[PDB]
Amino acid sequence: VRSLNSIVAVCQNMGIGKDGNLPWPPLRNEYKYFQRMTSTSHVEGKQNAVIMGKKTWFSIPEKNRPLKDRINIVLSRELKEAPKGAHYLSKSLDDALALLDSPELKSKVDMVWIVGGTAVYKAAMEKPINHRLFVTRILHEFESDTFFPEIDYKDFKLLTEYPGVPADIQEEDGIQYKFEVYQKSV
Ligand SMILES: NC(=S)c1ccc[n+]([C@@H]2O[C@H](COP(=O)([O-])OP(=O)(O)OC[C@H]3O[C@@H](n4cnc5c(N)ncnc54)[C@H](OP(=O)(O)O)[C@@H]3O)[C@@H](O)[C@H]2O)c1
Ligand SMILES: C[C@H](O)[C@H](O)C1=Nc2c(nc(N)[nH]c2=O)NC1
Ligand SMILES: [Ca+2]
Repeated sequence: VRSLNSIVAVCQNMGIGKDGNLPWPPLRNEYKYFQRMTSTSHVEGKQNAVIMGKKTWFSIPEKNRPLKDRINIVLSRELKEAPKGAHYLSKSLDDALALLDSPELKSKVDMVWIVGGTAVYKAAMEKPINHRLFVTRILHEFESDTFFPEIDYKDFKLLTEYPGVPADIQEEDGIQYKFEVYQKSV
């Protein structure tokens, strides 16, 4: 595939989850951002693909599965078949990448988004391919049991601006956050 996109929300301690959920209570606007970025294809007749770990998949309320308007691919070394509602199951990122290139998919897919968790982000980060990381930095700390892997600031250059991404510090529910885009060129 040409390039990857990863999206995540992190707090000050780099936590991304706690007890099978997000460490903070609901933020409406941040959520809509994720929906908008992951769902928006720039080609008619094509849809985006989202890739995610098993834990992540099960974290989404069942009635909300699969994420509407995207091809959901779950990764698992243990499952035998895609969980009820997922489009495809893959045993590794590589496998997932190959499937995407498959003829049946290739023409059906616009963008590939990596939606975590940890191991998923890590794996994608290490692929020597063009990659854009969309980070929402929540400017507070919350107790977390799961964390975002360390990004190589030598590879991933923070962009100072990106089309459609608000620049300023945002606030909602008394919480401040900022959007940042990092880009790796291969
Ligand atoms: N802040 C944001 S935006 C965000 C985004 C995603 C998740 N979360 C949170 O983080 C937690 C879920 O994340 P996590 O890191 O614990 O779990 P996940 O990555 O979602 O799930 C882990 C499992 O997925 C499979 N897997 C993961 N990476 C794999 C790979 N490269 N190849 C094959 N299978 C792989 C394995 O399943 P098997 O054991 O079956 O092999 C592994 O046990 C929840 O609290 C969720 O809310 C937060
Ligand atoms: C995909 C699943 O809902 C998951 O927890 C994710 N949540 C978010 C995300 N990305 C952002 N920006 N915000 C979220 O709430 N990526 C993944
Ligand atoms: Ca396991």
